[PDB]
Amino acid sequence: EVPRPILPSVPSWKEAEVQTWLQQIGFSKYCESFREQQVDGDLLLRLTEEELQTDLGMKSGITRKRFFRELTELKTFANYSTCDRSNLADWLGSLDPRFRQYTYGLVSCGLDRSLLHRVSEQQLLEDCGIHLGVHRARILTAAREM
Amino acid sequence: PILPSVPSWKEAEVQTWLQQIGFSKYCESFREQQVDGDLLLRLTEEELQTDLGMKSGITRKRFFRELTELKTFANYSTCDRSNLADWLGSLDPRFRQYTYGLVSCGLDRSLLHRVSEQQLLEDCGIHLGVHRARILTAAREML
Amino acid sequence: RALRLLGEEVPRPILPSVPSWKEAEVQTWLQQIGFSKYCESFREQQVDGDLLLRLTEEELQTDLGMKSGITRKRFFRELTELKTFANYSTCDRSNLADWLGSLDPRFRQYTYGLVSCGLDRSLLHRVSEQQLLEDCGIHLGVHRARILTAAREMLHS
Amino acid sequence: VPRPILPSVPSWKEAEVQTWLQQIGFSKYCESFREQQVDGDLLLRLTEEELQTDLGMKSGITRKRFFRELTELKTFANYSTCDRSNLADWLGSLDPRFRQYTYGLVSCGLDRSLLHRVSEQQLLEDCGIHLGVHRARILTAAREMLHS
Amino acid sequence: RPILPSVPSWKEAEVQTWLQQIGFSKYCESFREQQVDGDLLLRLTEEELQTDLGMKSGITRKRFFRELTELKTFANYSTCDRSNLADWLGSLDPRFRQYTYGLVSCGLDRSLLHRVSEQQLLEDCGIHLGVHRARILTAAREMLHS
Amino acid sequence: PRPILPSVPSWKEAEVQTWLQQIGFSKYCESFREQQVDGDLLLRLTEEELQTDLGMKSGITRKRFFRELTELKTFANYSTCDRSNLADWLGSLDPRFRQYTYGLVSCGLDRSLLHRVSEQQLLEDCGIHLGVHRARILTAAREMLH
Amino acid sequence: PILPSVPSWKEAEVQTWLQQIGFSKYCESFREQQVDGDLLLRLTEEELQTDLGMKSGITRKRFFRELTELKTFANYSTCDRSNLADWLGSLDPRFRQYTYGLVSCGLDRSLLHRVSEQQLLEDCGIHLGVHRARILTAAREMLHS
Amino acid sequence: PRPILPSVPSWKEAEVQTWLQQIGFSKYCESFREQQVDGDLLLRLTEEELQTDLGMKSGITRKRFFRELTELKTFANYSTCDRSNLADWLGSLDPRFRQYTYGLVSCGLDRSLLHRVSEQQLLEDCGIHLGVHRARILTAAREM
Repeated sequence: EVPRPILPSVPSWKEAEVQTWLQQIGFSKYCESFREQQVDGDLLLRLTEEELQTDLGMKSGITRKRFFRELTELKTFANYSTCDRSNLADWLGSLDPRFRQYTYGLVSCGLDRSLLHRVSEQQLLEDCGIHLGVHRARILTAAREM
Repeated sequence: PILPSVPSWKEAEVQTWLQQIGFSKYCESFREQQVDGDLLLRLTEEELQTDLGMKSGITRKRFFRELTELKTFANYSTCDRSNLADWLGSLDPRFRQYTYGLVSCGLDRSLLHRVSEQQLLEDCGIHLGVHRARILTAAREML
Repeated sequence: RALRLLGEEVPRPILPSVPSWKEAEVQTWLQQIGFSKYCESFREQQVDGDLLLRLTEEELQTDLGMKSGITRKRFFRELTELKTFANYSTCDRSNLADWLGSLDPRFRQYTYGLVSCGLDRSLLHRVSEQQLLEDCGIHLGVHRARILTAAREMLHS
Repeated sequence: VPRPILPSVPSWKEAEVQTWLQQIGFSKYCESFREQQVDGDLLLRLTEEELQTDLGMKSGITRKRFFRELTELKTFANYSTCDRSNLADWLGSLDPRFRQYTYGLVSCGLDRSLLHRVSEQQLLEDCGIHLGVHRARILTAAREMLHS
Repeated sequence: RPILPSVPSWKEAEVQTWLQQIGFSKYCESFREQQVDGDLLLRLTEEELQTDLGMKSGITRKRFFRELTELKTFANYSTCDRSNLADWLGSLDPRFRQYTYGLVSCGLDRSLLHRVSEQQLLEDCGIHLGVHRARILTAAREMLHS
Repeated sequence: PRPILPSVPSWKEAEVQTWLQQIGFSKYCESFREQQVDGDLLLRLTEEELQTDLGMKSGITRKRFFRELTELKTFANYSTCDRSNLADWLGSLDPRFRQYTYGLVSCGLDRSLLHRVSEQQLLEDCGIHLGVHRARILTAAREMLH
Repeated sequence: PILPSVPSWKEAEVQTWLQQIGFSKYCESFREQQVDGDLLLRLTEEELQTDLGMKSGITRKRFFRELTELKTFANYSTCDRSNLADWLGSLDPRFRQYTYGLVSCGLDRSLLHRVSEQQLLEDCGIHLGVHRARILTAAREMLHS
Repeated sequence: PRPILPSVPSWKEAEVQTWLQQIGFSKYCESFREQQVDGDLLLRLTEEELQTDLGMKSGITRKRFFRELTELKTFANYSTCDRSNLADWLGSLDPRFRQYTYGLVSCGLDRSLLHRVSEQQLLEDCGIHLGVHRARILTAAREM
């Protein structure tokens, strides 16, 4: 029942592939808003609570939670090869498969394996969008060794 | 009997449970908002009031009283590989209710030692300071 | 022998098992204390013993429609009396009631607050000021300080 | 035993509160006090907030006149029913005007033996002693009290 | 040009007369309605003057306080001032006599004055000028007791 | 007879009115008249009073006003209210500081007391808003002959 | 290709650029507000939303995506005497975008060593902490004369 | 062309009006006239005054305006109000710093007093908003 394709190249997705994914996850109701707002792969991966509520018209916190549940799954299994030269995806995944979801957040700030050692807690929260403290702490700890 | 597998519940099972606990009045809201097992387990005061239309603080308290019961006697085996449920339960039967909170952040027995008070509150949704402190204490001494 | 509990003023029954009270017993108590005007609200909101013991200023004002701060103060004055003389045996295995009562009879009113957070005699030594305020609902600083002091001087070995 | 000199305000009922309001020229407020069921206990514990919002006394000046009368009543009231350790005389010995704080202290369950441990925050928040000068004097004298 | 007026004992009628003398007859009605007597007049605040007595202008309030300060400077405080703080304050600076009622209303006297803090003189006694507070405090610490 | 430095502390409403005309603020004559602004009040005028009580809504207009008032304050005769001649003391430091005379004497400061003054007092009690000015006045005050 | 001299752009060149990036809808606002190269380079979230009428946060993100590209491949020679562009670019090509922010405060290579984190954020408009930290680090390991 | 050493501190309303025309802000002439903006007020103009009192609602328009004002401040003659020639001192540090002259002299600063100035004073009293500028001015002031 998992949305197809599996292991998708979400960074390179255009509006059309975003549209298809919305259908697969049962969010067809939001296709129009996503289309109007021209959400592509890059924007989907970087979507915030605020943008989802205000710009895409998803008023319910519960609906947003359902949406982020699906987005997290997509992010966890996505192919980041185009944008992830140092393979941060595998580094994160080795710590915990669930951490792979943070790949785009890290590479979008221009982080890579070599720079990761220097990263701060604030940076992981504000710049990389890692909201769960537990996750931040684990990633921080493992980054300080390498 | 056998404990219900709430993490795997679909909308229909949530609907059934609302009827059983005398909250039929809220079936429509829960249906509209597409509340399944996962969302039911993770429900907040805020979502209950704003998104599900449960305006009364007293009614919400009654609801959480029922939800805590359900959480206490749920089967978490699908999502709880390290059996945090039994660990929590051994400390105090009432702590079993926090199983889904902990496993949803990817915690297990081995990782538990490193958790902070802030994390148990903000990430795991353990609101009572007393409960946090006891869980924290026991986690550091299993280490 | 200052036992006004045998007096006519004091609501009947004495030494009631408030934790197990249902809507009907709550209704009876409201009548006795001269709060019949609020019977309908309490009925509609389905206030039982457990909810009565846990009632907050906010719930009383917003959910039960008691707009006056003075009326709420009168209400809490009555609820404090009830809480002081209630039977907590079903929910108080370690007898925190007597521990609190030995400190000061008026501290018995905090029993349900403490047992509701899963405190017992053994755990009491570790309790913090924040916990007594936020978790147990002990609003008077004087009371918190005395309870805290006595808790730290407990023999846990 | 008909008429006492110092009134037992803690034991006053609605009717005695009503009579007192008349005597002090606040008849206009009798209905509000009746509706709100103000007895001796509630009268002694009345706050600025309750007076303005619940009793409808909108003017700060009117409230000041009211508290001027209440402070007198509190200063000369008989607290014997509720003041086992006689904190009234302790306060009075410091300054007669401080007797007005008796009910505030005994309502928190303070007594002579517990006074040494009381904090400035407690005197302000729990006992309702708003004047710093008064708090400081009470605190100072309380440091030379014997505890258990 | 009243000689030692006993303002603490003044009734409504004397306050009314005073308002007339200082050219504030416009405010007689409000003062009457609010039942301002000597005690309330001496303890009047900016807030009460604006909100309860309807003196909307800050400039008018300033004029009023200018007159009140004069009255306070020349008043007889003997009913309420057993230790004669009035003369003590006046000897320091004639302009300090105006603070008598503020101090004696809190139960202060010559013997207690030394224990007061700058915050207390502001919050409890209504001495708004820091310069005045500091001078009163300093002199209080150096005074002769019994 | 015409004095060189005007005795602004002793000015009455009529002199204030004249001054408003001279500086091109005739538009405000009515407000000043209604509010009964005399010399004392003119010297003590605040931004707030000027905006709310005198109806000068524009911050630019208020700036023009204060530009004129500062000049007046700088060259005024303070002899009635300045027994210790703080005006000349301030003037000796910098002629522009003479504008603070009424601020200092209104708190009851004089040459002998000046040594004890604090930064907070110069700001809150004396109305010296410019840090640069406060610092210079404070410094010079500490190094005075007591 | 040729790198455009965006610092010297006039309204007309800004209008052309808006067309090329698919933001023709906003041409009128940018015209009305008289946005030239200097103002384009210094545009803030606030100005974009309030003054230029770009209500959607998503749309603003799309816009800044394009502006960042422009800034990355702009010619700054008129205003960048010490060639901070190449210094930034050597660290990471993506840092070239911060050139105008730095030169607008009157920073150059020689002054860069002394710069503070607060300055990079408030004065230079470098919003990403990661970027700030890297730029700060590299600035401290320069020539200190 | 571009005016040589204009004596902006001594400008009257009429000169301010002319300058608004030259920089293409004729639209605002009326507001500036009504508000009686002269040289002294122009040099001391704030964001707040520009928005609320002069009716310049757009942040972008205000930015354009300050861009022009900065230019004017950079090339102005301050001699009437600048006895110690702080203008040339600031200019020698960096031509762009000349713009701060009126801010400094308006607080009564001069060359001799400059050494004692604090960061807070440069920001709050003198209106130097850029930290980079403050730091450089502070540094150079301590070393002369």
